[PDB]
Amino acid sequence: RRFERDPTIPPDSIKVYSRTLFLGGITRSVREPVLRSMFERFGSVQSLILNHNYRHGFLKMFRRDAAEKAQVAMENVPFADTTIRTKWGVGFGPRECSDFSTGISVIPIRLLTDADRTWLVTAEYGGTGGLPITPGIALDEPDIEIGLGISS
Repeated sequence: RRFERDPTIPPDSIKVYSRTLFLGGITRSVREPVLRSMFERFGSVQSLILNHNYRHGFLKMFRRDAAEKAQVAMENVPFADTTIRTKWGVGFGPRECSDFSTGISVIPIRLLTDADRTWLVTAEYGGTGGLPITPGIALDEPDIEIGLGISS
C-alpha cells in the first residue's frame, strides 16, 4: 500500500493516485466479458461498469500500478466498429482537483467531505491503511460509496 511522505505538495493537502480508468468509444459491440479479459492481463479488476447509453464505462483496478499498465497499453485500441480509448478517471474526491492527464489529485484537506475522510482511513484498498489523514502524504484512491463505519 502507498502511504508516502510527500512534503513537496502544497500545504494542508494530500495526493491521491486514481485506480479508476475512464473507457471511451464503448459501442454495443464492446461487452463487459471481453473488456474484463483485456484488462485482467494487467492485474485484478475490482470493478467494471459499462453504460452503452453514454458510449462509456469505468474500470477500477485493485492496484494503481496495474491501472497505469492498463491505461498505457489500452490508450487507443481499434475494436469491431469503434476504438476503445482508456483515460484516467476520478473515483474519489472533487473532480476539479483531479489531473485528467495523469489520474493524480492534489486535494486540500478542507475540501474532503466527512464520507471522503472516513473512506480514506477505513478502505480495504488504497487510503491510509487505518491511519489519520495528515497533510503532505500520497496514497492510492480508497474504496468509496460504503456505509460510514469502523465495526464491519
